[PDB]
Amino acid sequence: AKQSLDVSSDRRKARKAYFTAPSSQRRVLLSAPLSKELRAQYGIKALPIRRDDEVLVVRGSKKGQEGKISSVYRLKFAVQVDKVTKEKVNGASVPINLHPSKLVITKLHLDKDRKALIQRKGGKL
Amino acid sequence: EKAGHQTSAESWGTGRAVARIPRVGGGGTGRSGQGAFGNMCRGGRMFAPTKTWRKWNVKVNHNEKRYATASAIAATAVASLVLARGHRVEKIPEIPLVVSTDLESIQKTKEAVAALKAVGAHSDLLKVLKSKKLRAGKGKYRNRRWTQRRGPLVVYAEDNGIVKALRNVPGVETANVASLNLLQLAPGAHLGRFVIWTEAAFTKLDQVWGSETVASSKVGYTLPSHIISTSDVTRIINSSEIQSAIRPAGQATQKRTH
Amino acid sequence: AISKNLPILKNHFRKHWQERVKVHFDQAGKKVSRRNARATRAAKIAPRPLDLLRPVVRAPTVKYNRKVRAGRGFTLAEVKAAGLTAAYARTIGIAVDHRRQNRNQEIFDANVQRLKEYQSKIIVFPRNGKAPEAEQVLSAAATFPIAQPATDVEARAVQDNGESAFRTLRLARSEKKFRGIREKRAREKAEAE
RNA sequence: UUGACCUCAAAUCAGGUAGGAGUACCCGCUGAACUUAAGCAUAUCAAUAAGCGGAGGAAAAGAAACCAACCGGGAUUGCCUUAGUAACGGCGAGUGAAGCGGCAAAAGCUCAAAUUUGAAAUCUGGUACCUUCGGUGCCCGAGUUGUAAUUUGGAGAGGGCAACUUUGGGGCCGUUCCUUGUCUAUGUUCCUUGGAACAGGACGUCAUAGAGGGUGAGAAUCCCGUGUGGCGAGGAGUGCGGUUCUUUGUAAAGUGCCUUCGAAGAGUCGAGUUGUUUGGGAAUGCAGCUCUAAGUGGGUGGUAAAUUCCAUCUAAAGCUAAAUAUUGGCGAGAGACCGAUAGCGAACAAGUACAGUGAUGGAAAGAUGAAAAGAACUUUGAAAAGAGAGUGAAAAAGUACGUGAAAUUGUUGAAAGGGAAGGGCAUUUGAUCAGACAUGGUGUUUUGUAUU
RNA sequence: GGACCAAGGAGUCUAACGUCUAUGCGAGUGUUUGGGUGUAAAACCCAUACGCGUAAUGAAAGUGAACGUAGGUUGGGGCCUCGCAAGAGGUGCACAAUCGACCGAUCCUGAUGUCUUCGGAUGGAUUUGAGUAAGAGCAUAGCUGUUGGGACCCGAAAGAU
RNA sequence: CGAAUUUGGGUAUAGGGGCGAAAGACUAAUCGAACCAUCUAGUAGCUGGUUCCUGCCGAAGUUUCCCUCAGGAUAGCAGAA
RNA sequence: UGGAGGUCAGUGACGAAGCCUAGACCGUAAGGUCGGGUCGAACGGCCUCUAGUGCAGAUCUUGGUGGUAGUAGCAAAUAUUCAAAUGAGAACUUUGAAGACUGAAGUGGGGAAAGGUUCCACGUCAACAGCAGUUGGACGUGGGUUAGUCGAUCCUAAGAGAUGGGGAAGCUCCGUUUCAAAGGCCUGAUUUUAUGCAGGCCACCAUCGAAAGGGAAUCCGGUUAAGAUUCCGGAACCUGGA
RNA sequence: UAUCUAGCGAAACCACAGCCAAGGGAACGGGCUUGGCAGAAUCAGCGGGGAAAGAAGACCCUGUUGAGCUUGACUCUAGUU
RNA sequence: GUGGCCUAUCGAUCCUUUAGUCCCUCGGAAUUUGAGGCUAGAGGUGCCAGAAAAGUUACCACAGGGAUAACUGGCUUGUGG
Repeated sequence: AKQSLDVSSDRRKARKAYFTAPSSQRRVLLSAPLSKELRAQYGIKALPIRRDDEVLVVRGSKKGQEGKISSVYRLKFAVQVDKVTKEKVNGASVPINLHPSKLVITKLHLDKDRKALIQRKGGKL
Repeated sequence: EKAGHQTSAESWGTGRAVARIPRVGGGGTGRSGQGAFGNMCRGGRMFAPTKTWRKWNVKVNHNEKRYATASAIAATAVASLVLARGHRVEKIPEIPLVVSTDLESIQKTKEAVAALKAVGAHSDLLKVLKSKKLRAGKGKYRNRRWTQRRGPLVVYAEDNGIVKALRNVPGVETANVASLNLLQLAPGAHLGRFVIWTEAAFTKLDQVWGSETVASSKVGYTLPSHIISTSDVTRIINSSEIQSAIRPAGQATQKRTH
Repeated sequence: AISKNLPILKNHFRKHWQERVKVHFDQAGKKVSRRNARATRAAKIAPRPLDLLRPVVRAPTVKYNRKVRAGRGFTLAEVKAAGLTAAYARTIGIAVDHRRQNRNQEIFDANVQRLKEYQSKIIVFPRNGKAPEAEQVLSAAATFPIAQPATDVEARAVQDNGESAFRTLRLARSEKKFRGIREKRAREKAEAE
């Protein structure tokens, strides 16, 4: 249970904050968990997902589907992964969204900021 | 207070083949010419609008409150009342259930759960855990989304991690002997809460509520006296002192004559 | 209207009373706010007793004549007899009341004793010291309580001499009632030879 | 032939300030009537609504020209109570405080009236310098028709004794509130259903975290968070411990003895009268007019008028936090509230669209699906569209979209019908349909051979 | 009044009370204005006060409730003493009828004494009181009833700013 | 139907007010006192409506007073305890 | 019936709630329970608490819908007809031909107020044009308004209205030259010195108010899908500047 | 015009409805009682009935409901003296 | 014998006024005046259980009433025939 008075357990307020979060907060909201191998390697349970992360689906109709992220649609609260698509009847391939909470991060796109955030959260590369 | 009255509606009167309810004036809206101000009207003020100076809290005499609290505590020691209240104490050796002050000094939630399992309240824990359900109405979107049963009430005398150790365990409540709320001692106005006393709490009960040789420490208070000496009215009725003066009885049912 | 056997009730609700309705929903929140303010002021004045020392005074009227209670501040005469100036008493936490006089020796002694007790029971830190704090207490009133003076012993000897204490009351009332007329008669008899 | 003063002007002179907004609460002015009185005029509503002026985070009030009559309390303000009382009232309807008592909060004070006269010791501004919410040179000006120090009624004022605390000032590390930032636990393991597992079952783990939310269904353990602690991107800095340059070395404060005193607010108290108002009643406050003071004076002491005596304050000048209020603003937490004809008028491009010349008036309107995967393609049609096909868990979800109720219709089916129809009792006819025949008892020519 | 159907739609809440009932305590009773504490509107704990009650009566100054087993009489449930089924005696609470006694008010008569005009003993009276005469109340809750409030819901012609 | 004519635009007069060769006429389809918002959910002894079932009991239109006569109080009749 | 406290470790995506059903059972009834269809995420029994708790009416409110009813009707302003084209489709569009009408206080050509893009070009049935529509002042997309000379701007009219002053508690009212110290064009000054100065005349007595009053000045020809006294060509005029 | 056709297409009204005679009845029935009678679906007219529709009678009365106007009504008031 | 031979011949609150004790109060002790109380009368409400009260509306309004008039109809038939 909550103890502090600045935390609100009101469903209406929490839902409004989620649905009207700006993109900076949606980045944290769209965090994805690392695989078991990456969790062992880094020491990080989960990270905010990025554009070039290699990701594996662990839940849904595309379980066990690998693929590098193609976009982080923060407006739609989703991520778009290459080769995870739907072939329309006209033949066009459209992206299929899915939540990063249903994914596992299998390869990190590392830059200076990602590595610094890993050390911040307690990782060691 | 201004709901349903943010209008300048006036009655059209008689002679216009419509009811005499006040109607919105103007035109070109669709709201114009429409009934207003009345409880029967759409958008009108409700009948007898609810006011905040309704009586919300209810006064109860201190002595009646303490009477109810004492009755609830005494019901916690009645084995059948706890079963009727539905507290899964069928695997407890005896009640009132008194445990050592090591429980008062307990620190972790896992070891509090272990204490509950070793003592016999884990079935009550499982009942609370498995009774969790979505509420059955508009209470879900009023921050009352789920409902579950009430578990054991662990009553202590001193707080040495007991409260925080049992804080996350579902259904368990923790209370000090000094307070001993009736809202926890008889939830739903139903007597027989399953209570786990620490030894210090059990010992301090006699100081808090008094005895035949000790005052209550609640100034001017003493425990209520029963209106009857014993509840064993069957035993009294069937005692020899009464049966001896009793005249002989009938057949417990009358044979149909004529 | 008027109806069966009932008391005549005067319910003064013919004005717009519903605008002036103050239902005290903030009782609990205001008690919490008051306790928070007391704690915050204690932290602000951390060594100080959170209130001033008040004197013992008598309640004015004949209905509360018996009771002795806490007044506003000590008389200038009282603080002088205790041995302080008014300004220094105010600065070290003694409430001073200029307009209250002491026509009463008993109350004078009681309040001088209160002042001496307070002086003995407080410590004034120096302006350039190590500030040896002493576990601040929070209520000068709680540590210097007002006690009702004991007027008599529990048992005594009967001293009867035969006036019944009712004839005395009747006679005293009679003299009060008739003194002016008696003075009239005396003055008239002196005037007319 | 010149230089001042007083008063009054001018300047696109130097520098400032005021207005307007909002107005929930606050301080005043002004001010009704509906209504009640079962009519109605006083009264009531109501010292209210509307109108007007003026502030702040609170405002106002505030350290007694008080309350009292006591063994006296002791600024103000609020709460409980006094008390529906004392009183007012066509004494009708109705109205109606205050002292005491308990508590919350507590805080005190300063001007005028005094000659510094051995020294206008005071202050704005201009121009320079600097450590610039300011401080120092100088200059002009204001000011003696009075600016500083000194005293404020509780008191206080040309001096002297016998032991007698302090100072005070711009910084720095830090007590202290936040824009706040960041880090910190535990399954997505197997089987079933499902489009999706977030559902059921087994096994677990963390728990000072089983609040809440998101995720393709009810998720502590998938995510954000939550609980507990840790580390930081800044700002405000006598409710202060130590540094910081050091005391402007004649710096401001009390009694055991008073040489004298002791200035204290005028068209103001007060009186009359008029109007209004109050519970205030031979008149409670306020205001207009007339008269108009005094110094042991003046006010009050709730019934109008000499007094042997009282009691109690000290007006006609002023400042002051806290407890108190807060249908506004900003931030936050909640609810036995409402759930799209409800709840604000407005859950939506809502004070919007539209109505009025205008003041003003003022709606209706939420829901496909987890995901548009929003129907490629073929056929008929001029086309809308239809029929196939297709996506989908579902198209009995096709944008005119969650199930789509009733009124009201279409088709099919079944029934009756000679100026209504419907209904009750009773049967008949036609449709339709539920009620032991596996069984707490007997036993057997084997249906497909713990017994059938 | 009603063409039809759907949804909405009309004795509510509050302040102060009357009768009754339940409960707690009971000559007392009511913690919740506040204070302490708390698992941060809940618990739970704490009175000197205040309200009502325990005294009435009178306009008011004021005075203020046992001549007795808290009285006598009639009736009284129950209990006690009773013979083999009558019915007798005793004690009789509550309550009702009546005659009294006491307190206050009114009208009187007025004792020793004396601030010689005061105090008012004593004795009374077809008078009178919402009184005494071995307390019953306080608080909370519920139905019903009352009054003021929009006041069960809708409804004027008007009147004001 | 050459004028006390007809008419555009500008302008003045505003609600117990205006304006009226006068009809209580006209003053934005509103006039024997306009329109708008508010007081205001104005009051109504008067009209209308007043939402589930079963069980038991079960009336009154009479008395007295009332600016009382379409209303109320009071007594009666009724229920409940 | 909606919510609330307890409990049924209650029901449920293997289908909750809703809804339909001349199917069944139970209860005197209010109603409860179940069978079968529809569907898609929550809901119920029991002991208690609570109330914005039950509708047939109120010329009730708000929405929706009927019979009337394919009915009243679409009849004023003389009136249309033939062919061709376009088109899926023509009584209504276009083009010819005929017949007519307004008949110069017009059914013509311009403007004022008002409207605001309706002007003009390009594309077809959804709506609209009370029949239709291929047409349109509709829909969609675009283009279009050119001034020294025409207006405004300037002036004053009835009038409105600041200031100075005076009322009013005040919002504000009066007043418009009144009991007021009420401003602006030429050379000398026009550089060891500025707009400072015996340099002059003096005394409108704010301002707003007319696209019909007064008033400085432009005509012809041509040009566009749509502008022209405005563009172009030619030819003039007025005002202000050594 | 009505009328029939193509297109287009409302409204007022509506408890349920729609044949009479008498009776009784709230004293003038479409319904009730007793009789007469009584055959689908309908078109154009029509104005006897539906005490047809239109409007909570504007006449009249009542209400302790108004308003306009008047005056030797009651009580005041601006101005004026 | 407690007015008239009996059965009628009359009057609240509030206010005023008189009579009585010269009795109580004016609330910081009171010379005294004044005022307020206690008990009984009088001044009056005749709408007589007791408002303080002129019209008009053919310019009219509202709430209602068939509790109530102005038609028909209904009972009666004095009167008329």
